[PDB]
Amino acid sequence: QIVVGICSMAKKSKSKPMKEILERISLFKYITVVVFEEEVILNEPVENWPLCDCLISFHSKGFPLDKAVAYAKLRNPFVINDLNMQYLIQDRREVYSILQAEGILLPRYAILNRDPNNPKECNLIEGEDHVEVNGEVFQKPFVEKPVSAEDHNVYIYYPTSAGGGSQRLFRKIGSRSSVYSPESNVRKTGSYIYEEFMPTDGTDVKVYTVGPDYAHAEARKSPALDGKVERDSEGKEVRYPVILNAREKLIAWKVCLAFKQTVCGFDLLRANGQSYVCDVNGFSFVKNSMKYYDDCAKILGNIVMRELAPQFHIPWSI
Ligand SMILES: Nc1ncnc2c1ncn2[C@@H]1O[C@H](COP(=O)(O)OP(=O)(O)OP(=O)(O)O)[C@@H](O)[C@H]1O
Repeated sequence: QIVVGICSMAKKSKSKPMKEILERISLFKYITVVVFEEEVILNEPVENWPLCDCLISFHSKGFPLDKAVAYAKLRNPFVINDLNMQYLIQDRREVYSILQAEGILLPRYAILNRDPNNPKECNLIEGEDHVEVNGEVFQKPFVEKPVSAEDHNVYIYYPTSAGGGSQRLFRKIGSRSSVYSPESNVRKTGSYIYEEFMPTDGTDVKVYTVGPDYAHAEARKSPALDGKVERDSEGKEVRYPVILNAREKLIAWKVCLAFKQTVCGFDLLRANGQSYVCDVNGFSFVKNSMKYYDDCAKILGNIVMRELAPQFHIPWSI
């Protein structure tokens, strides 16, 4: 029996989509699924962690990535999502650098690094309708993102001509994903990425891959200009259908390989006849889609079998 180890925080490992997917992987004749207990992950040394032949491990808040890396180095399992890349995914500056290296379209942007050791350094000049970052001008509207990919406090600054002020985005609190603020001045402390605001039709596209050749997309209302979350007549968040075009299917292929995360998600902005990526989230499942659960589990089980059946002298064709 090939053992597939699942290593993440309990919030993730016990989520409905995870359980749905692991149920289906368990249907593979030669695969056994072992889910690492969060108490073991946090409290036990990696030498006591359960063995596996294939590891699916991913960082989220509170997760000890150093320990996951140490475990994989100790046991040498087949790794589905590369662990070292998961440090980089936490830093938006590292993300944009990789996308640029891969020739992936993204908004024009500039990084503002604020060193607390150097108070006499200034690389941002603010005007009424623009900012100058490292000498480069961004006219309003522009977007201001914390360099930490885990900090969802993204602000959008409106031009005088539209009423000024700003939209402050945040991790969804129930009925809301953003709020308007009369504040027109940018944040005075911290490091930020500034980028051009891309006009879309009011929706954001979310793409979810299972390896480079499978990508499911769906859209939702953008929190950019209105912060009210749309809900079903039943009560679920409203999603819109998306089919990726050939250029976008290629983007998905590139993002998956560049960041070395088999199961991963990223965002697309459809603007000016093109598609821009400027958020890469790593390990992500689609929720509430039985077809996705079916396909995801099949792809993952097939990947495991293809890689490992030879070692275990298990019959497996193509
Ligand atoms: N350059 C841009 N132009 C237009 N809209 C943007 C731009 N950058 C981000 N947005 C809007 O801001 C929202 C939040 O930005 P982004 O997704 O980068 O932040 P995040 O905090 O990483 O969100 P999450 O990880 O939950 O998907 C996007 O979904 C999109 O609606």
